[PDB]
Amino acid sequence: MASRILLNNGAKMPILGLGTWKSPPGQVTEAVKVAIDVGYRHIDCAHVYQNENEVGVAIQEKLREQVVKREELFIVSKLWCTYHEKGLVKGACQKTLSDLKLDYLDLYLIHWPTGFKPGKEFFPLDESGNVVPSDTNILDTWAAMEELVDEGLVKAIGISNFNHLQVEMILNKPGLKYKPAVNQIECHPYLTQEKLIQYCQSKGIVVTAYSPLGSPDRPWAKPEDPSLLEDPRIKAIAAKHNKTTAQVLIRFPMQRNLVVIPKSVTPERIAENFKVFDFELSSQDMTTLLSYNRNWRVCALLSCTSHKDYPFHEEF
Ligand SMILES: NC(=O)c1ccc[n+]([C@@H]2O[C@H](COP(=O)([O-])OP(=O)(O)OC[C@H]3O[C@@H](n4cnc5c(N)ncnc54)[C@H](OP(=O)(O)O)[C@@H]3O)[C@@H](O)[C@H]2O)c1
Ligand SMILES: Oc1c(F)c(F)c(-c2c(F)c(F)c(O)c(F)c2F)c(F)c1F
Repeated sequence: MASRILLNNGAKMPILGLGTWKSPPGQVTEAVKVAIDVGYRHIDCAHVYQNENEVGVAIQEKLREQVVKREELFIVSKLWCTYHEKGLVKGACQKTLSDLKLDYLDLYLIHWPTGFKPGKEFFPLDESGNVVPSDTNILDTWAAMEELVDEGLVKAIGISNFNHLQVEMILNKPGLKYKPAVNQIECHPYLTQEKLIQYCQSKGIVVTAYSPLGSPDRPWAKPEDPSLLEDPRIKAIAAKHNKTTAQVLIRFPMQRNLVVIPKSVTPERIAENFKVFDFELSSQDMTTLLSYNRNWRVCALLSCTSHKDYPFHEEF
């Protein structure tokens, strides 16, 4: 299979990208340099990750070195929840562009459907500990995203962590100018997401799978939690194919016509994770991996369950 997928804006998006959540700022510049050196052309970023300046240093060096041309890169970032107000969207995008040292993004996502009160804190709290919401309608945020396309700041816009009803609300927006190109959601063998993926794909929205390895480094992990990388059944499929378990976990979404964004700052793993274009899982393998679904959501954003647009009360 082909290394890029066609988006509904006419651009091609690499199906493998490098994740950067929790990539330490003192390690991420070299991680991105290594990634570009071994062939990655898609980097998944976000303002809330607090490391865009350092990601940008790597991108700029590789452009300067002429290792890659800007048109060959596919750089993604995301609008944080405290910038859903229509008048804040452009400045948020511009700050990301400034930090990444770019003059456009390939794709800019609404990071979550939940808007929060603007201010310095990424999770503004009331005195009782609840996140303080914004009253900005997500449709107004969407119009502000559309303006970014029309001003040349971004080539494509999309969404992340939207449930199917929330996707539908965007698709049904009165006067919709640009459809979302992508919905970026958690997806792996323990949270296979059939219903949401089918819905999005049926509407021409490309799905990006995040936490494809189950985010073993997540801060809220418990020692007894299920572990994809240690699942002997997945290890066995990997062994059959002479690949690593991580390589199977990355190839799996690729064969579902998804984009996938494994994170690493370890040079040998960055390289390992890219070596996924030289084998094929059988249909039986694919169905077997799908059968491991748990409905086990690792990124549930539990602090925000009191939000009216909190996405995970709905079945899908
Ligand atoms: N839109 C959203 O709300 C959202 C939510 C979650 C994630 N994301 C995006 O998706 C990306 C990926 O998800 P994630 O970071 O949660 O988790 P992940 O990619 O599932 O797992 C990352 C972890 O796996 C380790 N690892 C990477 N490759 C490995 C390999 N070949 N063998 C063994 N261990 C390996 C990494 O360690 P080292 O780095 O130490 O090598 C790190 O601890 C994020 O970085 C972010 O860009 C977006
Ligand atoms: O892109 C991310 C994000 F916006 C998050 F909120 C989270 C996240 C978080 F910051 C949290 F604090 C959580 O409790 C949680 F479940 C999350 F998914 C995350 F892991 C991401 F990778």
